[PDB]
Amino acid sequence: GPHMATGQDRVVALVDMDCFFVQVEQRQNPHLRNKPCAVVQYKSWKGGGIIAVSYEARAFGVTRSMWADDAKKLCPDLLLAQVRESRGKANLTKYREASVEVMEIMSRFAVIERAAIDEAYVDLTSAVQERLQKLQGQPISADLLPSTYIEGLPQGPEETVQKEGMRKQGLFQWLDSLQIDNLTSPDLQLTVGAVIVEEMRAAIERETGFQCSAGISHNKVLAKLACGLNKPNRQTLVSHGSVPQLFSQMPIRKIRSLGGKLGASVIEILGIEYMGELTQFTESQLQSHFGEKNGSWLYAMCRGIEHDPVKPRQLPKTIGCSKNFPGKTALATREQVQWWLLQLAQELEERLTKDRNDNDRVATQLVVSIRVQGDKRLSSLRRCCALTRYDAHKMSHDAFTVIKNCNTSGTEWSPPLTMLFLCATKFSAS
DNA sequence: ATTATGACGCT
DNA sequence: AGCGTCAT
Ligand SMILES: Nc1ncnc2c1ncn2[C@H]1C[C@H](O)[C@@H](COP(=O)(O)NP(=O)(O)OP(=O)(O)O)O1
Ligand SMILES: [Mg+2]
Ligand SMILES: [Mg+2]
Repeated sequence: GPHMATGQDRVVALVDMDCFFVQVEQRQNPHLRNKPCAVVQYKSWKGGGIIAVSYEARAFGVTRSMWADDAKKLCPDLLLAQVRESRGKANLTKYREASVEVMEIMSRFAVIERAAIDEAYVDLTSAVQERLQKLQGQPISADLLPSTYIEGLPQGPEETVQKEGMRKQGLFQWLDSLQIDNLTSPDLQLTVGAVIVEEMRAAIERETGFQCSAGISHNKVLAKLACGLNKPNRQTLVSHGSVPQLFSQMPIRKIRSLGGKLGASVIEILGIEYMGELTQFTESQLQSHFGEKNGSWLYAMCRGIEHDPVKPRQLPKTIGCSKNFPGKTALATREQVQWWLLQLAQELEERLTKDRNDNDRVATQLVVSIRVQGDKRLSSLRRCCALTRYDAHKMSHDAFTVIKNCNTSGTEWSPPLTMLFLCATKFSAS
């Protein structure tokens, strides 16, 4: 009753750039715009690996982690842009710089947490407060929300047959039910959050050309879930009240962090399918199956409640370079291993020097990760050393020193290496 | 031969 | 410190 928290204390958004690498290439090459298009890295093996897909191409069944030669089977007129290759490896600088463009625009509106190169959470609570003070009493026009969907609406009682008519009918029902006079209203606060996110997305598109989708809700998990409900180039508001119906048919694997082994164990141990079915277990039961942390998180989350804060962090925490050496390309000699460590270290030094100049910080730890042929784990081995100088030869030599005992016997390297990974971590101000 | 990255938890 | 998990 009057003491049960409802998780309605914040307004949180998740902004996702639509098929981001594709949009970057389409801005650069207008011939790719409004066409079935994909971004591919490498070329020789099966036409290269597709890593990003325009929505026009997705309509043909093209997906990420598909060989370009196969995608061309589904979509013969598919257009391709290739990731830049530098020092024998993919070089993602263009997309990192485009991401900075977008994140810097977002940070004018509110505090952002950079979740991925194409994804940021937005803590809007303060901004909504301020905007509500700017409009105390003024109702919110549907015109301020021209790309917003209200999840769960319309509901109940002929233009209902087109998606935009559905969208506007749901929005109308929502706005007609609002109570503009109450400044503490969670639904009103979400609505103003959505107004601000429309403004943010307009500014991103005006100033970069890039479109995005967004979710607006009371916490990061719901905002992330909401963002995916209406894509591309749209945004979705998930209210607290929408959660019981939304979760009642929502596969557990769709909630962030439950798409892997933990979600699978939840399904198998509890014998359920949908997020809402979790409400019928006590907090102690969930803790007994999944641990104290996971159980408390599940108990609250299936009720729409989550407390993970939007961390104020615009910049990545790590700067890493890695390359897989699959199949017959696996590294089998000492010279090979050392040459590729050098290539990785040279890209790393370039990026680290640029980072130190841009962001007034220096990395202090170098993490060296490798995978050995036959091992299915992402990393077979991780070892750290001190990162004391932004010097590619020193960094590559140090990484070799740290990994070289993994070699059984040689000039020869066995077992062959299928992955090398250098990561600069543990930044401090400079 | 479903990349090249990121973020983060457990012990 | 080193390994495991989750994500596109
Ligand atoms: N596994 C991977 N390999 C390469 N690039 C990747 C990647 N995962 C993400 N990216 C980068 C490169 C891609 O630009 C993007 C793909 O990740 P989403 O954000 O999950 N999906 P998208 O942006 O394509 O569209 P939308 O979310 O609107 O549906 O992020
Ligand atoms: Mg995206
Ligand atoms: Mg994304």
